[PDB]
Amino acid sequence: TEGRSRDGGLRLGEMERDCLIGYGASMLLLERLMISSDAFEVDVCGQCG
Amino acid sequence: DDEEETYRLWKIRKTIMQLCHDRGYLVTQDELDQTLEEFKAQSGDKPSEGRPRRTDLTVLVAHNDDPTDQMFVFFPEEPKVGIKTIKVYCQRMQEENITRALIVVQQGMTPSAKQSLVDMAPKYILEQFLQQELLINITEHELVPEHVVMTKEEVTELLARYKLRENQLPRIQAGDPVARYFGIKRGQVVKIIRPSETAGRYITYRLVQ
Amino acid sequence: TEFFFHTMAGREGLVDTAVKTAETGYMQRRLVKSLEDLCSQYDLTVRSSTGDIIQFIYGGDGLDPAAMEGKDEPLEFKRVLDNIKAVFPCPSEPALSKNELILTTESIMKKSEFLCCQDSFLQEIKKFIKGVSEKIKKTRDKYGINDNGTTEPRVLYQLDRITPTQVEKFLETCRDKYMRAQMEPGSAVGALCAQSIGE
Amino acid sequence: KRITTPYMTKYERARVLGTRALQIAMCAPVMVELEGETDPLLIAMKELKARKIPIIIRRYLPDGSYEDWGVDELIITD
Amino acid sequence: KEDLPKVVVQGIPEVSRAVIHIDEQSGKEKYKLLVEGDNLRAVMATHGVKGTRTTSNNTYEVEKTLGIEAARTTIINEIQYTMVNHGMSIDRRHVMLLSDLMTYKGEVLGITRFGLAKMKESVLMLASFEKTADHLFDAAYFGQKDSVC
Ligand SMILES: [Zn+2]
Repeated sequence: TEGRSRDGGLRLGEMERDCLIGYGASMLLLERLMISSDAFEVDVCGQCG
Repeated sequence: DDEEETYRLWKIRKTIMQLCHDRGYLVTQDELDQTLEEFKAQSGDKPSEGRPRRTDLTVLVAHNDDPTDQMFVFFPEEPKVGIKTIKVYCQRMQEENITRALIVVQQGMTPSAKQSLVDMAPKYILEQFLQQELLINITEHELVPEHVVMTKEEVTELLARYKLRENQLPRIQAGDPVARYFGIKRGQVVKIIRPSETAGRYITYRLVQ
Repeated sequence: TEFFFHTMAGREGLVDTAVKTAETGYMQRRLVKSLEDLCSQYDLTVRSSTGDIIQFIYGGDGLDPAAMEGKDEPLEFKRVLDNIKAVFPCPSEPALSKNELILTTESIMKKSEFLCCQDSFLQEIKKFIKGVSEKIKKTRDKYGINDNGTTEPRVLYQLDRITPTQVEKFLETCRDKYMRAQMEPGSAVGALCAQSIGE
Repeated sequence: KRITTPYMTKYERARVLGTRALQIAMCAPVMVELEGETDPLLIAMKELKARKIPIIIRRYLPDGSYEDWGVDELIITD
Repeated sequence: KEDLPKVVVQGIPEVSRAVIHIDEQSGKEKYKLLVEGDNLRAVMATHGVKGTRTTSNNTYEVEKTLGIEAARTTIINEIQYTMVNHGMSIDRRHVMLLSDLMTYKGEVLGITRFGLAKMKESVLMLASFEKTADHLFDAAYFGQKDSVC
């Protein structure tokens, strides 16, 4: 959620997604942005796409 | 009159002939070391002789490998060259059976003539210029390095080394001055010899489009 | 009057701070958004996501700026030679003349491990050692210092004292440093370039 | 014959230590002896210094070829 | 009658002004010419000028007159010259890279929404940057596939 008034934690804007690439780390970026934050699972059909 | 104009004619002869020499076609040093005054001795005068054919050349056979390949050099005196003049020089080229023709015009080209200069004859090439461009040779400038055209075997060696496909190289375009300077047909590679802050020459290869 | 003029200048200085950073931000975003992809590979070329070459060799030399001790240069041989001199002040070894210097270095550089090095670097160290040889010649000449090692004022030999062990140590450490200044394959050169241009 | 550099890069150090830490966190076999250690990553750095790690990096060139190097066999440094 | 006085009679139509800059250093206390105008070809059309030693600050001018290689060197030169002119240091490798990127396509492609379209191919990074809906609809029109690369 948004911020302290409503329990939102922190925001990690674009300008830190840039420094993560700068260092070149990949598993850190992947974790921090999709594992920890909002990971989810979906289902697809290969035949139709 | 027009002392500058006479000097310009001298200098265009100088530069065009140096270019053709660098391209490998028949030229000799005694011709290269000609002087403006010697050129005056050869030619008449700007008012007395004019723009037409007085000291131009077509001796430029492919002395490099096979003189049968040759260039015309034409100096159309009209400021604007029209399609009919294109026909005149087309029949000149066809009659002489010469494969190439370097054309220089004073004040440019008509749209029909401009259009024709891309479709006149697939067998023939009639590279076009104006006197202004030829007043200097771009190769002499500081801001450009030397180049070489590479033969298919050398290209094969390079692409084998790094295991590329020619489309993966850097690009150069046919319209670039140096490209026209050497008449490089598209689908080729030239080596670039970049200077450096140290003796180490930077070498790199670039594909023409 | 002066107070008002001075405050007029102060606010003028103040007002640019945020605007300059706005323009800096729209440098940063649009740059890195275009240049972040470029990566440096194990063959040392720089290739796009489509795999097409951009630079045949990164940086013309394959060396990370993070290693340059000199002005965009990996070494300062004066400093290195002084450092090695200090740590190993062996008194037993003899002094060497220009001839000894050149023959000693030639005896060593011909080793293959050096031949694995960039030729340019080898030639440059050759020039450095040649220059120091010329200077030591100058010194011994100005004091006619006998190479036989027999003159009474032993101090005269301390002037430009160097020893073959020192030569070996200096050359090997130079090789070590040069080798460890290379860029490592996998590094994201584009992002670092973008931030370097932006900051 | 192998062409790539004989040193290990920063990134290889990072990923090998990371993956071996993940493994060691689970009940995978361990070789270096431990002085009351409790954290996976410390076990990882101990082994790496000991050159005990059971991993081979398969470097990839852009054209699909590859090399292999033994972690015990690369040049390592602090 | 009011129009005729404006007509050009002599000189370069495209030139605005020039000046003979003069120097005093011990190496040479001599003079040098500085020009403002946007036809580099024109000035070298003259006798007297050492045309082989000319230079135009404009990138497009050099590209037009000398070719892409001169344009590339001028880009690196100008970035570095402006930066030191202020007083910054920046390792030359970074700026060398950035120089080549702009010109690998056989043409100087600036960092712009137009340059980006002419330089990248994948869809999402276009859609993320600018002109999103236009790119999206045109992509659906073309039926473009897109790899996750
Ligand atoms: Zn389905």
